[PDB]
Parts: sequence; structure tokens; C-alpha cells
Amino acid sequence: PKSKRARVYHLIQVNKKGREAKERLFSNIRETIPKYQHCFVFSVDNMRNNYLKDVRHELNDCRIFFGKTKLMARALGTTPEEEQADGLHRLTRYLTGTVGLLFTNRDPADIESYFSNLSQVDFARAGTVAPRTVTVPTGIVYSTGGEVPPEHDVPVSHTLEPELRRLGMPVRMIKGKVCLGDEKGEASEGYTICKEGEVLDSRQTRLLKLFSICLSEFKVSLLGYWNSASGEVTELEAGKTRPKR
Amino acid sequence: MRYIHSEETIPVPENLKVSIKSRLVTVEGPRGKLQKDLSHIAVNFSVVKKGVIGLEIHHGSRKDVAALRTVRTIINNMIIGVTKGFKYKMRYVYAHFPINVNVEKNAETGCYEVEIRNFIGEKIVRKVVMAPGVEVEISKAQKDELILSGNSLEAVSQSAADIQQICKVRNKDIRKFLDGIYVSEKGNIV
Amino acid sequence: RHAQKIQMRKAIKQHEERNVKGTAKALSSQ
RNA sequence: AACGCGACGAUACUACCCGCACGUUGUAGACGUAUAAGAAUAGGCUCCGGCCUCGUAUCCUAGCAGGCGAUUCCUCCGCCGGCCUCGAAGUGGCCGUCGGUAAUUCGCGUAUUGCAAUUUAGACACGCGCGGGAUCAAAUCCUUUGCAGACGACUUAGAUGUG
RNA sequence: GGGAUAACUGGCUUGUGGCGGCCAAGCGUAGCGACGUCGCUUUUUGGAUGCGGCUCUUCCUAUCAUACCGAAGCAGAAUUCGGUAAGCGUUGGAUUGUUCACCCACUAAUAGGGAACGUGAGCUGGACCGUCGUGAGACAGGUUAGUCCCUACUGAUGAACUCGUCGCAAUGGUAAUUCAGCUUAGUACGAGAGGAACCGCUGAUUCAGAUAAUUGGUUUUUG
RNA sequence: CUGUCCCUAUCUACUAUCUAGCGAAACCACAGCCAAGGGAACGGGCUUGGCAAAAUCAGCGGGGAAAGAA
RNA sequence: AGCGAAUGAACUUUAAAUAUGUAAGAAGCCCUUGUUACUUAACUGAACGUGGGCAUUCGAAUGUAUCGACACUAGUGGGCCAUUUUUGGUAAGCAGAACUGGCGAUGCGGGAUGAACCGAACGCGGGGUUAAGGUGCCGGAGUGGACGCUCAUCAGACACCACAAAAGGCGUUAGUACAUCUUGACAGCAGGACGGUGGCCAUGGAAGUCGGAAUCCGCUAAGGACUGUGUAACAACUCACCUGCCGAAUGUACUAGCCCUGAAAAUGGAUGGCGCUCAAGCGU
RNA sequence: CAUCGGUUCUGGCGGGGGGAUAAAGGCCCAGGGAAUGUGGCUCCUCCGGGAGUGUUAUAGCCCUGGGUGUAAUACCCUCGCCGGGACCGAGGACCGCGCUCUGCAAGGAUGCUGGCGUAAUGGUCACCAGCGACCCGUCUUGAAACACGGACCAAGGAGUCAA
Repeated sequence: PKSKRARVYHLIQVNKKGREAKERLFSNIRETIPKYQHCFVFSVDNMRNNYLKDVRHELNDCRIFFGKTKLMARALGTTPEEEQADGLHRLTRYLTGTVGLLFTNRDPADIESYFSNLSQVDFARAGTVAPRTVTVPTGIVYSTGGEVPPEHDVPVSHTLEPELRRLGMPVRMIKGKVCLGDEKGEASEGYTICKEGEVLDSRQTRLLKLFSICLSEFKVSLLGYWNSASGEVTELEAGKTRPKR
Repeated sequence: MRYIHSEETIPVPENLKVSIKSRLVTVEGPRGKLQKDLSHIAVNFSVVKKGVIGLEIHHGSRKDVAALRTVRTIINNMIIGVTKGFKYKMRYVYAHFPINVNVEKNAETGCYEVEIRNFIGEKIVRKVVMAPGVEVEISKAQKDELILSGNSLEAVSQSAADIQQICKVRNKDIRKFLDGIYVSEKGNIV
Repeated sequence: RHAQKIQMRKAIKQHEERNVKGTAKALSSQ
């Protein structure tokens, strides 16, 4: 009836994909299944998964899928009667959560050597336990928060003042410069964002990202792979404990 | 449409006890004692499990179910207050005239008074008497800031709003005169 | 409010069309 | 409020108070004119057993319009005294005395109001009589005043005095 | 000359022009069609008017000022627009037959209306006939219409209740208004020029209720 | 100085509470408290509300007076 | 209605609704032949007569409270309102005909009140039953029964004519159409939101966001040569879109009731007054 | 007060007929189904309970034909029989229609009884109370409204006579 929210019609040049992209994913998985011999299942648990473009540019000659897990599970076939190959329905239990496929004509030993040598320092992301305690120095705050030496540092942009205040830093504008208390220091004590060995929340994650300090490590973890020739799965070490489907 | 049944549930923690009368709700815990009347809303209270209170309504309308949700949230707010309390951190900013905020507690009436002086150099001293049960502290943690803690969320927030409203500028430019005493952070004590 | 609703409905239709897609003054002046 | 109310002073008679003999006196209307918790109603009461739709309940209710007498009963009413209580427009409790009193049963009287004729019966108020106690008042006119004034009205003063 | 009509508006009136095209949910299955837009009025350089005026009561708000708000490159100051508000107040000139417009002076401002066809109360500044005509009017020719009491309000007495004193308060009316100066402070703010506000203090204007110390006026004190 | 206004002075005229006695006239259906409604720009009696207390004295600035229409 | 009948309101087999004129018996029709000054080629036609036919349902129904003729006598010559039909006009008012009904000269019940509204017309009384209209006393009779709707900062209690429309309502109920969802719908929380490319012209500077035009490709899960915030430019944030968690119905437009606004002045007053809120309002 | 007549209001009781010879419904007889799925069982970190699966089993239910059955009841229409109340009693020898015919409820109320026999009933004035109720005439008009006459009382006072 009446008394309802008014949803805004956005002036947007892109609309909702829906079944067009759904069928494009479906046909893509069908055309990808027979081309390449091995289908790896990998997982990204709590990462910002933005380095997938770099790993794709590295594996130009391999095709990685990371989309909707239930769509990909049915596309590979969760039952013995809809499967392209005999045992892809075995792989559709390793396909459980924030997981993806990776189709190759390359060798396992090489691919897990790659994925064990791959690791990139990235931003915290919610849920991670803080490996250290970060506290911005008392005084004029810079664009680093007392990690880089200040003598080689740049003052922070003044347009983040409302955002830092919203996230909860008692910061002020003195003569165009963002500061904690007084410009010459003293005044008050510092502001700690997160303490070591303590679960960090979304507010703390946003503060960390704005100050551009990374506290987490991005590494893709392989749950298990599939070889179509022998028609066999291979539980990878990680997949052992991961809540299978 | 006269929905036959509607229900909501509110869990309670181990370290509180909730005595609910006809429609008086008293909640006790480590923070203290807190009582509220809700006789204005038709609702049936009961116990469903060991530590959940079920509040139900029968033969009501959407307005009745909305009132059910509101009183659910109110009871939960009292539980949160008696467990963890509430805390409002404010900070006062000024340009050329420093604001002098003096907080005192009198034995009479058992309440707090906050006196604000030198707000835009005004010669009037602005005194706000607080709701019972709220504590006011000029902390030596940050400069020119205040903490308003308490057990009743409504009292804490209304006191903060009263101080914010009393220190307001008149017949000046808002974009130019930025001074005042403003709420900064809202949260729980523990 | 009537003017605003007509304007917003016309804007919605025009934006939908353009998202899907991918002389009297002269005589008087003379 | 000139037809709203209270407190107090003095109240000659008339009758001020008290008791009854009452009244061919009045009444927008006796006939058991019987009954105090508070508060809530999506809760309440309780002796703490339990109880709550329901006041279609409790009390009370028999005797010539209610006699006389008797076995039995200490139950229930009424009046006066003492101690206290009640103020929102003023009452109730306790004790005491005295009077009346079927909870059970019985005898003597009802008659004739003649086949019904309101079963004249209550309350407060007022009025006429007695016999007990108590007191012996004011206002207005008149003269005067000017704090008042069209006239009224008002503030004043006339009894022995600071007249 | 004959006939019809003989007053008139009365949940009327107010802020947004008309004409034509385009679009146009619909109705319909060509015709009606709102809001917008385009064209005309309409752009490439900065006197009109032909019954008026003054005093008092009451009411309205469609608010001029005062009180409180929202918005504005609103630094300060001075303001503009809008909102709640009728409690309180709301001039004098020049000119013109009169009024308005424009212009000029004090002021906080110097708003607009109703009292219901008689604009609350008070005051002030012709048509018929006849003669002669008619390309046209004229007649000292006649006739003729022109309607100290009750009640309200303001005060003052009052019988009944024994006179008197001392009180209560149903209901009814109701009241305060504006400006300026000192301090804040040459501070806040501002490049400069300029330049506030709350708290505190003191006066003045209007209105209202009293009063005769003093001062001025009055004289049948006929002193 | 004035074909202007106001005030002071003089004259002319009309201007007067109560008591004693004497003592009319005008006019008069009956009356007289208000608000809304009473289709016929009509209310004074009707509807329904406000209300509403004897008998009088003085003041009076309100109502009890008006059109007729091209 | 049809045109699987023909033809094409002007088509028809048939035929609506709606009012309306005339006729319905001895106050008769014919047929038949006598006359005529009419007429015809003619006893041939027309008129005037004869005969017959049905007196019983004698020629539908229903009422019938009698109808007709002549003579004479008194008061009357106005209209106003409304339904329907009909001609014309305006922005709206309205103007003119025809028929019928109400008022005249008419009391009574109801509409609180009343020229035009509803019921019903009349001697004096008694009893009963009703009409219209009502049943919360004023006020006679229901705080009657059934199912629902509405909360109005002067509702409504029948005005629906106006104001008033393609009107404004994040008020409330019922319904219709379309669309998405365990292939995880709406809302939310945690993330991505990338490369050519600071794309071309212009600007001192303009890198998606002061301006003009097109707006492509890859990567895809998806990302616009970008919806907003911001910088001198950047940077940064954010939207669109996408994935994880959650878990089951949503959301877009109309329609129909009730409610608010949809414009108001001036002495204090009016659903008749009180007052009324699972009504003492609205529909059945 | 009893028994009658007329009008009338109101309560109850005994039958008859009709629907689909009501539709339902009880109890039996077969046949067929399902789920808001009973009993089993299978699960589930179970105060508790859920979920699953399947067609009577340790509940049942729906549907189709059949018997009891011409069942009962509702509704409608009908034939009667009792009970309570109100108003009225017109006429005055017989005649008539009748009947339940010694008689009668059949062309209109008699019988028994009580108190009073006088202001008791009845009546007239004045007052109260409830309800109702514009000030008469003239004139105009379709009608109002306005306008005109009306201080009161007594007497006089206006369609006559003649041709």
C-alpha cells in the first residue's frame, strides 16, 4: 500500500545483465570444459581479489573462472547425469564457497609451484586479526600515519577531514592542515586504529585503506584439481579441511 | 487484514534479570537497575526458552505489528544499556574565544550541571541540568572534548542533544562561525 | 508537484530510450 | 452572583435551647427507599488452599400494622454516659448501663373490615400547646461630619468623654 | 406609438493572457484531450484618473514595524525572500477640480480591508400636456409627484434571609509598548573602510492607574 | 501686508437638579433581551440555543426612520 | 440480429423502448328489385323504398354513482413552480413551445424551521393497524442483530451542483495488469568497481565529472570514454553493475471505497442543540 | 365477579400437504481417493519439538452409488384446539336464518354482589402542570413582503323608495 520508500531510477548507461550474462557464463563453461585437460578449483577466503587481473595476464594461456559458485557448480554438473566428464560432479563438492575454476593444459607441479610462490601484501579487509598495532603520531597527520619517516612524507589531503571524523579520529583543521590537537604536537595523545592480536572491523579497515597501509596477505589457495584424461580428482592439501559442499 | 498471530523474540544474557509486571519492565545487571513503562501498547509477554522473552500480538493490524517491533527494539535497548551502557563523546571547537566548560555534581537532586562560558565571547553563562544517572567527564585523552556516559540510552542522547542545542549561534553566518559543542562518537562503555 | 512528476516521468522515458539506443523562429527573425 | 458560600459577635419580645401532645401544615412523590476498598482491563483478587463471564449476589426477611403467657437462648437491635475519633459541604468506633429481643417448641386472642376499595403508618421542614434552663439586643428616622455626593448612597460623631 | 422586460449578485470573489503547432495517459476505435515546449505581443548596447475628506468603536489577516524561525557570498553591518504569528502600534509635505503614480521630510513602521442594496456612529465640502414649429427647437403657456417613551450600555439605590463585623471566589473583564545611551568593544569579523551580539546597567516615547511636596495656570478667599 | 485660520474681549439669543402648590401635549394593535434558521436581498410573535429574579433614579453618544431600480 | 437470406439512418426476413389518431352493431351491413326530373349504349349505376338474415354471446373487456336536448340565472377571463418531450444560446446563466402534476378555495403526520419536498385529504367520539419519517433522553420507540470501512489541528451524519483537474497525499483497505525469484527475488552487511587511456578538439590549467562530438575494445562476475562528492590539476570517495553472507516472497503502474488538502475574510453560533469514535459516522 | 356478543392484540398446543416425497445427519453396504498425513518407522548439538516418508494400521477425512427411509428437522402453504388482555353493549313484546333442537353463544348484555346514598359522582370558576398555538382587517400579486386602519367604551352607522 502507501507509506513505502521511493526507489531512485538511476541515470545509468548500464542496466542489469541477468539471464543474458547467465547464459553467456553457461555457454562459456560448456565451451571451456573440453578444451583444456585440467580444471583446478581454487579459493579466495577474505581477500580483495583485485590481483586476479595480474594472475590472468600471467596465465594468458590458461582460463580462470571466478563467478557465482552455484552457477558454476551446476554448469560443471553436480550430479552424474548432467556432467560433461565423469567426475566433474566429484569436483562440484570442492566448488563450495568463494571459490573458482582454472582450466589449463599445463602441469600440476608447475601450477602449485606458482601458487605457492605467489603472495602479495594487500589491505586488511574485515575479519582479519591485526598482526600489529597502528597509531598515528600525535600532531600534523600525513598521508602515511607514521610508517614512512615524516621528513620524506607529504601532508594528507584536506578533503578527507569529514571522512576521518566520521570514522572517528578527533582531527581538526588548523591553517589548512589536518592535525590531532595542536600543530606542534603535545596537546593530546595519539589515536590507535587497531591493536595487535585483535579482530578488526569495517571502520578500522576503512581507516587503514585511507591511510594506505596494508596489513593482510593475498594468496590464492587451491582446494583441489581435476584431470579429465585419467578422469580423476586430487584433493589438494587445503581442500582437506575446507567445509566441502 | 487482521492478522491472527504475530510474534517477536528478544534474547537476554546470562548476567541480567528481567522482571516484567503488567506492562512495567525492570531490568537489572552489573550496570544497575532500569525501569520503563509500556502500558500504551497492547502485547502479550511470555517465556519461550530458558533465556528468550516472546512478545506476541493477536488479531492486530500492520500498525500493531509495527508497535510490536518498536517495543522489541526498546526492550533490547534496555538490555544493552544494563549490560554495556552508553557513551557519547563530544568535542568543542572554537576560533578565537576558548570555550570554558565546567562540570559539577551537587548533593541536592543528585544530578550534574554543565556550565558553558566564553562561547563566542558571550557574557552569559549557559547552565544545563542533566537527566538523572548520566556522568560527565572532561577527559585528559583529547583536548577540548567531553564524555557523557550512562545507563539509559534515551537520557544519554537527550542530554547530549540538550547541550548541543543550548550552544548554538544566532544571527551570524553558519558557513563562517563554526564554533560549538558537537557530538562526535556514539557507542558503548565496554 | 504535477510539473515535477511530469518532468521526472518524461526524463525516465527519455533516459530509457537513450540507454537502449547505442523554422518558425527563422521566419520570424527574417 | 444583589435567589453562591463560610467564620464570629449580639440576639428584648416573638419564643433561644431542651423532652413530648401533636398537627384535618407542607413537600417533582417512603413502603427493606439496606450494601464505602483501591487499581488494572493484552489482567485482577486471595485466608496463599485457591478464585474471577454472571449483583439471576450478600444482608435482611415468621409473631393482633405484629397480642399475653411459658421451656429454652446469650444472639441481634435501640437509648443515654466516658474515652477517643471524624473538617472536602464535619461522623464513626470501643466500653458501660438501661430497655427491647422465636435460634427450638407450645396454649390462649383474632371472627362481623360481611367477596376488593391507598395496608391514612416513613423523612425532613414548619406551626399550636405545655414544663425545665438561660439572656434582657439592635437597626432606621433626627442632629452632626466631608475622607462622599445630582438625590440616594458612603466615611463619621451624639449616653460623662483624649466628648 | 405598441409589446416584452424591470433591478440586481448572492457557498459569487482572489496569482499566474489569448490564439495556432508538437507531444499527449486516456475516452473512443475519425473527434475531445491536461502539463510542458515553440511562434506573435517581443528587444545586438541602460503621467493616468474626470464624489472627496475628518474623528471614534469593534472585527479580519491577504503582516508595514515589533517577537521567534527557515533560506541566501548572509565576513561584520545593512538587508532580501519565505513561515508561525492581529498581542502591540501604524505621520507630514509638494502637486492636482479630487485621487493615485513619482519626488521630498520625521518615524520602529509610518500595511490592506468589513460593519453587508442605506459602506458601524458623528461632522464637512425633474415629467406630462398644449400652441407654434421641425433639415431646428422654443414658450413668464398650463398641470403635477418630492412623509417622548420602550429597550441595550454606563453608573446609583434597593424589600425579603435578625442586625453587624471579618472573609472565600463561581463568573466576567484584563495591559503594557517602543526607542535610545553605558559595558561587552573599536572586541568578534574584515585587505581596508568599517564594525555587531548574549549577561549586566540607565533613561526616554506611547498607553494605563494614581497624586498635590514643588512649579505653572485658575480667583466669589470678593482676603 | 493679506480676498487666510485660531484664541481672547464685548454685545445679542437660546441655554437650569431637588421640595411645596399648580399641572398639559405629541403619540399609543399588543408588546418590547440576544444569536443561527425561517427559499419570495421579510421578522416581533415561530424552531433551538444563549439564558433569565421584585421595585426604582440619573446619563445617553446605539435599535424601535427611511429606498425602488434604469 | 444477419449479411453460412439478397442488396448495400440512407441494407433487409423479422423487429425493439416510447408515447398516439380512428373504428368496435338493430344509431347495423350487405345482397334483391319498384320509382326517380340524376345518369348510362341499356333495367344500366346512384338516391328514395320493399324482402330476408341475427332479440339469446345483439356480435371485445371493465366500470356505470344515469345520459341527452331546450329555456333561463350568478360568479369567473390572472398566473407561479416542477417532471418529461422538444427548438435555440452562452464561459456559465438562460430563452421559447407541448403535455401532465402541485398551489389557488385545503386542514392533518413528517422533513428542527418554511409558497413549491414526502405521506395522506377532513362531521363529533372510542378501540386497533399503518404511511412518510424515526427508535442516545430532549422525543414515542433499539446504546437492537450481521459482515466490513473511516480518525478528520473545528471529520460525518445526504449537498454531490460548484469548488475540482490527466490535482497534490512516505494515510488505509480491496482489486487488476506486468515483471523478478533455493538458477538465492527486495533491503542490508563485507569486497571488486580494472588495462589501452591523462582517448579527440578546446583551455593557463580541465586526467570520466568548467566546455563540443562520438562513446570502442579487452578482462570478464562486472564495471559507463562515467551518476554524484572533491582537487588548480590530480589523488581520493561514491553510484551503476557484479561476488560472498542472509533467506522467501517481493515491486511497477493503474482502478475502486473512506480520510486530508483541493482557498478563506470580517458582532458570537450552530449536523436543531447536546453530544457521539469496534459510533449515536458510512454501505448492504 | 361469572357467563355471552362485536372489534382487536397476544402466547401456546395437536395434525395435513409440498420440495431432490427437502438437502443434511446417525448406523450399516460396497467402490474410489487424497492430505493441514494418524499409526508406525528415518533423521535432527531436542526444556521442547520439528522435518522426512506414505493412503488406516494404535486418529480420521473427502468423494460415488446402495439400505434403514415414505427418517427427522428447517422453510412455505394449510385444518383446527386452548390461554391472557383492552374497548364497546347500539335495539327494546313475538315474527327471521338456523342449531349442538326439553333447550341454544341462533335478527345488538344479562346474572350475582358490595360500599355510599352525600358534594361521593358530576359541573363551574381561579391556579399549576404536559403538549399545541404569529395580530385582526384592507389592498396588490401566482404568491409572499411592504403599505394603510386599529388607545378604550356606550349609542348612531351604510343595497331603501318610486316609475
